[PDB]
Amino acid sequence: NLLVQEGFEVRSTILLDNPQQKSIERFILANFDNFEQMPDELFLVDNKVLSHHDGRTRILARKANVELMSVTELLDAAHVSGKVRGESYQQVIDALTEYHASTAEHADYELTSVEKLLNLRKQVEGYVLGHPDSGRVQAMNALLNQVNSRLEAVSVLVVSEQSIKAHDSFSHLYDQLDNANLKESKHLYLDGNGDFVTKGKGNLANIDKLGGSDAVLEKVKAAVSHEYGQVVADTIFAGLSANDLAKDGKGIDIAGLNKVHQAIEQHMSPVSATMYIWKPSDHSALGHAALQIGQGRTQLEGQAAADFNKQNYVSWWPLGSKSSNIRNIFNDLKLRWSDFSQPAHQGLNDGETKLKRFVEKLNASEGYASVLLGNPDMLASTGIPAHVFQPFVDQWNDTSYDMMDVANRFAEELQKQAQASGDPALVEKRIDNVVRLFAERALEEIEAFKASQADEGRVFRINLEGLDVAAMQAEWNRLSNDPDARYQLLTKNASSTVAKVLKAGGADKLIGHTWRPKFGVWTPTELFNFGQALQEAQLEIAAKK
Ligand SMILES: [Cl-]
Ligand SMILES: [Cl-]
Repeated sequence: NLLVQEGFEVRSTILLDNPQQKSIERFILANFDNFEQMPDELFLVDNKVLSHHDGRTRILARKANVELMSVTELLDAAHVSGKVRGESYQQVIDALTEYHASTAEHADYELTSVEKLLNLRKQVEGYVLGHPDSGRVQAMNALLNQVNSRLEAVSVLVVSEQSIKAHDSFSHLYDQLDNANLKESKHLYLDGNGDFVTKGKGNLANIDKLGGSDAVLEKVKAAVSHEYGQVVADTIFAGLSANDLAKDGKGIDIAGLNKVHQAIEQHMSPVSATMYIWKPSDHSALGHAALQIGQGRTQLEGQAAADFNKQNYVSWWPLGSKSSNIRNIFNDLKLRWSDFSQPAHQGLNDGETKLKRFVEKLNASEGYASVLLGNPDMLASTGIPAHVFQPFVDQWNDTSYDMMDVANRFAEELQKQAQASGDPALVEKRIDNVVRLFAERALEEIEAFKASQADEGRVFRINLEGLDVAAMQAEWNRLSNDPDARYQLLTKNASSTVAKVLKAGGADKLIGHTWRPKFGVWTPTELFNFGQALQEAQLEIAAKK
C-alpha cells in the first residue's frame, strides 16, 4: 500500500484535504476505493466530497456526475421549431461559448474562468426571468442546474470569492434584468420557493391578488439589506412611494425595481460621472473629451477598486489595453484626464519620443506585419479572422525565431484575404488604420497631456449626478470588450463614445428632449454644452423634491 504524510499527501504528489484532525478521516478512506485511479486533489469540506483532476472541480458524494452542456448540445435542447433565436437566447449561447473557451487553458477555479461562469448564470437566469412562457425554459433550467452545480464545486477553491454575488443580494436579482429584456410595466412575483419570477400565462390570479401580499416588496427590501445593510435599505425605501415602486401602486414592477437600483446608487455615490473637456490655448489645435464613470452601487475594495476605476474610464480605446499596446510596441504611464487636473501640490517623454519616431517611421506594408504579430490584442481588431492570423502569430512566437520569412508570408496572406472579401480597399484601410491610426491617436493624446502640464490650455470638469451608473458601465463594456467594438472606437471621436455612454445612463430622460449637436456630430464643445444642460436638468429635479 501507500503512506500518507503532512492538508495531507500520498506517495507511491497526490494531495488530500479535510475541514482536519477529526473522525471525518474515517469517512475519507471509505470513499476511496483504488490505487492508481486517484484524483490529483481530493477534499472534504461538508456533506459534499470534492476532487480536482486536471483542471476540473467535481462534487463527488453526499452521505453524482455533472457535465455542463456544450453549445451544440444546448442548440439541440433549446431548439424550438418556427421561432428565431432572439437576443436573449443569443446572449446565453455566447456566454456558454465564452465559458467552454476558458476551461481550455485555465483551471475552473481561476478567477477568469469564474467570472465567465458567473456571466453564464447571469444570462440564463435573466433568460427565464424575462421569458417564462418560452418553449426554451426546460433546456434553460437543465442548464441552470448544471451551472449552479459548477459554481458550488468550484467556489470552494476560488481564492477571492468576493466577485461571487450572494443568491440573496439585490445585485443577484438586478443582474437578471439585462438579459430579461422585460417591459417595465411587468410585475415581479414569487413562486412556490419564494424566488423572483414573472408570470405570463398563469398570470390572471396574481394580477387579481396584488395588494394582498407584500412578500415581493419585502423580498426586494430583504435583498438590499443583505447586501448593503439595514441602514441603506431603511433609507432608500423611506423615500420610495408605492407608485414609484409600481405603475398601478401595488407590489413592484420593473420600472420600480430600477428606481430601487438608482436610489441605492445616489446613496452610495452622489456623482454618477465626471466629464473632462480639454480646451487647448490653440495651435489651431484639437480639443479632447473623456468621461469617468463612478462606482455607483458597486462594493469593491483595494486594488480591485482601482482596477474597476481604470476600466470605467471612457475614451477612444479602453485604458488598460491602450496602455499595454503602447508598451508592447517598444518594450509607468498614466493616461487619464483626471491625472492632469491637479493644480500644483501633487512616461510622457520616452513614450512621446518613441511614438513620434514610430508614426514618422510608419510614414514611409512589410513593416506592418511585424507590428501586428507583435500586438495580437490589436491584430484581432483588424477584421482578419483569428484562424487566419494565429498560424503566423504562432510561427512568429515559438518556432525557432525564424521571424522575417513568416512576417513576409503573413503579408502575402493579408492580400489574399483582402481579395477574398470582395472589397480590398476596405480590408487594407482597416489594417492600416489599426496599426497606424492607434499610434497617431495615442501620440496626439500624450501631446495634449504634455500641453496641459506645460499649462497650454485648460481642463474642464463636469461632475454629473442622477444618471444610471450601472447602465453606463455596461454600455461602455459593450463598446470596448471585443476587438470589433474597439475598431469602432478607434475610428470615431471620444466625444461621441462618451455621448453614447451618457445616453445609456439616461441622459435624454434627464434633459427632457432629444439633444442634437450641430450637424449631428459630437465635439468636445458640444459635449460640454450637453454636460451643462444635464447639470441644469438635475437641479431642476432635485430642487423639485
Ligand atoms: Cl439586453
Ligand atoms: Cl479625443
